[PDB]
Amino acid sequence: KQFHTGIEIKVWAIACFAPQRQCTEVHLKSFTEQLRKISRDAGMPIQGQPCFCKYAQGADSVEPMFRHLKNTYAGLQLVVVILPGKTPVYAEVKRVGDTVLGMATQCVQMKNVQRTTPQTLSNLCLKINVKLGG
Ligand SMILES: O=c1ccn([C@@H]2O[C@H](COP(=O)(O)O)[C@@H](O)[C@H]2O)c(=O)[nH]1
Repeated sequence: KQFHTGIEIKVWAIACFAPQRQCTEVHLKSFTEQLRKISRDAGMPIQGQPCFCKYAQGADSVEPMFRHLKNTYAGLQLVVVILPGKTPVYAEVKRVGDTVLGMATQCVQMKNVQRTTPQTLSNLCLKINVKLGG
């Protein structure tokens, strides 16, 4: 679809369902910095500092975390969810976000957080732009 302008993501969270030992704090901080820069350059800036960044394990952790997020951060615009490959966590994120709490979520594969490329970062910005676009 067409690129939407006017989007600024100031309040957003990271929920990392990938094991910390596989996707470390520095991996998260590097990915976020690369994402800040390209999103800024595209004219859909995502602020460098997420309001919340925590590790979680298993689909059952999704609902309590997301309720917590909605209850705590006014103006929350997006939860970026890091997934370790194929996982029932994805269906739960979408059940809770899309059907229960009305929370926009964008999933991303752990491997693309461990090592970024301009193309995969671009893929992500484009997915986010569609979601927060209309
Ligand atoms: O079990 C799953 C399901 C999907 N994804 C990822 O979720 C993304 C899209 O999420 P979303 O745009 O629906 O938020 C993808 O890039 C896809 O690979 C995973 O890592 N594991």
